[PDB]
Amino acid sequence: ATFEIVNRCSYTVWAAASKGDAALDAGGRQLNSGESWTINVEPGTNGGKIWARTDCYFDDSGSGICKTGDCGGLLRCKRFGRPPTTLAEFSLNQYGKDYIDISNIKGFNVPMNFSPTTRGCRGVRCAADIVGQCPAKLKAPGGGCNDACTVFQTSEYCCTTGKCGPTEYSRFFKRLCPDAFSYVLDKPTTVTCPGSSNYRVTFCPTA
Repeated sequence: ATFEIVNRCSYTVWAAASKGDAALDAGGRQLNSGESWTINVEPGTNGGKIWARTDCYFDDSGSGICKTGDCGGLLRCKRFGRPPTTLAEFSLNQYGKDYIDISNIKGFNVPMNFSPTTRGCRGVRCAADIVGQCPAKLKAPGGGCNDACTVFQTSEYCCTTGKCGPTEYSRFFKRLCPDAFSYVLDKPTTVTCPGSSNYRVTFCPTA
């Protein structure tokens, strides 16, 4: 499948693409304001993510740090990123269908539109000023709005027993972005698309 990754933000981001235990395509790349990156993700990829990273520094090796979404210090991500990260999530060619969502389960750093570029389904968006509106106890000094699990490490926010409900902190995310996962048992906002559809991830879709 092809994913086009567009930075419409006024600031540079370093895009990242991983399935947890490896890189998708080149794994990451700098995207300047307006600049785009074309990746190929293997059919059948299950549990893939794409995200933006902010305020990064990388040496000539491709080693360094990011204030949000840092993936073990590497330009070319092999692993998931450090919260806070807004997440484009997907599983492709799962019994004939592709499944996509946006999630705030791991917090929010950048607004995002995750749209199929082929027919048969609809896109999702999380485009609110979540960082501007972020409750004080979830503000990430590095930048961004951490979710509550990251911050408090409770069974309730982390859904460690598989039994949790919504919380004041999850409802904040949900009110700013009803089309994105706010906590693990949230009513699913997943999008069933055709198998082998194609996609565009846009950072800062409105601005």
